[PDB]
Amino acid sequence: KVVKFSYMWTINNFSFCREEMGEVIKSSTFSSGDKLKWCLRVNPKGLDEESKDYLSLYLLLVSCPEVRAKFKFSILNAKGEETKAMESQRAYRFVQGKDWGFKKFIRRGFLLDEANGLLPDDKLTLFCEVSVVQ
Amino acid sequence: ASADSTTEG
Ligand SMILES: [Zn+2]
Ligand SMILES: [Zn+2]
Ligand SMILES: [Zn+2]
Repeated sequence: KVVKFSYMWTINNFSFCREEMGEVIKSSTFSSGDKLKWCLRVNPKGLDEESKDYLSLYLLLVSCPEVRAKFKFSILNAKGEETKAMESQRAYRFVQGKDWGFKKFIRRGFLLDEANGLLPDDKLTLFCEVSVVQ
Repeated sequence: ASADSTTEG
């Protein structure tokens, strides 16, 4: 009894400068079809010492009218393929305002490397796949 | 990998 859906978030004018980027940016909401609204939450720069060289990615339950779900995050490169995918082993319990994710999703050093093609035209494209347990 | 949350509980 699983409902699986996804959302592609393109972040424009990506910058490594906090005073320009903001410490926290969220995507617009999305769902499977569905009253449950979800959104992605990114910390361009990890908000703690252990994740300071990383970009943090979380899945947030915006509105809930109490829910368990698995998720997977991946970056879409310049040619549309999935890379640096990170998925939760199990499902986690979400309630309104609660998030789950990886504070060390990807190295801020990796994004800079143009060789990876992770920031085409200063655009970061993230793809999230959510599986809600019924 | 193991997921984490920005909040406790
Ligand atoms: Zn700066
Ligand atoms: Zn600046
Ligand atoms: Zn996929």
